[PDB]
Formats: sequence, C-alpha cells, structure tokens
Amino acid sequence: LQPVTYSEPAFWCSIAYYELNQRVGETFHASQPSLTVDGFTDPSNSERFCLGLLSNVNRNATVEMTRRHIGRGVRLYYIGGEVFAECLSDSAIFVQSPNCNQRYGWHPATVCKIPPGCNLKIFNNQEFAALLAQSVNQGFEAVYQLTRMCTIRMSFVKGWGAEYRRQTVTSTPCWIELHLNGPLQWLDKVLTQM
Amino acid sequence: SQSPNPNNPAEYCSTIPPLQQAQASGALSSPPPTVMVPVGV
Repeated sequence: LQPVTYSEPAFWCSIAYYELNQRVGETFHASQPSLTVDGFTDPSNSERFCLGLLSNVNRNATVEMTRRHIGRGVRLYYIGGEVFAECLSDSAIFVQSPNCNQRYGWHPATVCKIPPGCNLKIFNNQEFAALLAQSVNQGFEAVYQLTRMCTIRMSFVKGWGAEYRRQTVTSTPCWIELHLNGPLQWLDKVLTQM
Repeated sequence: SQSPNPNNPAEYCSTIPPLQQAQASGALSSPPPTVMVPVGV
C-alpha cells in the first residue's frame, strides 16, 4: 500500500552462545553500537558479553581448551545498519554470514575467517536492502526467506564446513549466533504490508 | 577475474578501523533503505 523503510533497532542484535550442541547461558541483547563477546570472567554489561563464567554441565575437554583461547573475543559494531566483526582474540574467529556469502558469491553455507586484529563487515544493509527489493517481487515466500540473511554464526577458535574436520556449526566447541533485529524488524514490516 | 577466496582473509578482511570504513563510505549520513511493498496474500 506504500513503501516500507528500514528502522534502526533499539537492540541491534541478540546473541546466543553455544558450546557444541548445547545452548550455554542466556541471550545477550545489544543496546549499544559496540559490544564485545569474550572469554573473561568479568561481569557482563551493556557492551560486554563475558562467557568466562557461563557453566555447562556437558562441557568437555575440547570446549574447555577452546574457551581458554577466546580471550578478548570479538568486538561487534553496528554503524548505520552496517555490522562489523573484529577479532580481538589471539585466535581467529570463523564467521558464517549469509550476507557476506551473498556479497562475495560464496556458497550460502560458506564460513570465512577473521584473523586477530582484523575485521570484516559481516552485514551490509545496503546489499540486504537491494536483495529485499528484488524479493518483494518474488512474492511472500522469498521475502520471508530473507530471515536467513539476518543471522550470523561465529566460532571462536575452530572452523567448520568446507574441508574442515567439523562440518556443522554445532560441531565447534565455542560459537555464538547473532540475530540482526534491525533487518528482521524491517522484514516484519514488509511482510505485514503483504 | 572472480571473487575473494574464503580461505584467504587478506582478500576480504581489513585492519582499517570499522568506524573509518563506515566513514569514507556512508553509514551515518546514508538515509535508511526503503523498499516498495505491495499488499497481496
């Protein structure tokens, strides 16, 4: 009935931490533009998701070694719709971002790497916007499919898929999943308009 | 040519601070994206 414009979220993302197949802890809701997810035992705050004291009764040896290596972890930034991931950890962080994959022409399930001291724009809203634009023409179905683009997976030390020993994200010891609430809210407004 | 290789971070990652990548780009001054939506189904 009219255009549906993107709205900057109040909580740009929700982060769920997992240790293999186990969901560990509770969801962190990012309310600030920056936020770090690390392995330290400090109290968490609006900009810090400290995984150091999250207990898991099913924590095995591998997970224990991986957690000791997260260290400073990953710094996530939301800068005007664009989302960046910076490896503060001394170990690399592996990212499975549908948005980057679409951008670099990689297989939808491709997982890349962000080495220490480096960063990657894990989400480009402009690209997602263009993708959404062509999707509204493919009807309701395709538009709802975009829900996949609003999710990012990240492992703290070990990678997965392609020729790595581990193939599914659930196979990595320490990993988190981000839900970009901005894009999701936009999708909801588009879907309700249909 | 083709595209960056997922196995070579140097081809896609950066060491330029994100804020500076946002700058020299857009992200604050860039108006929020808008799509034109119908009304059917």
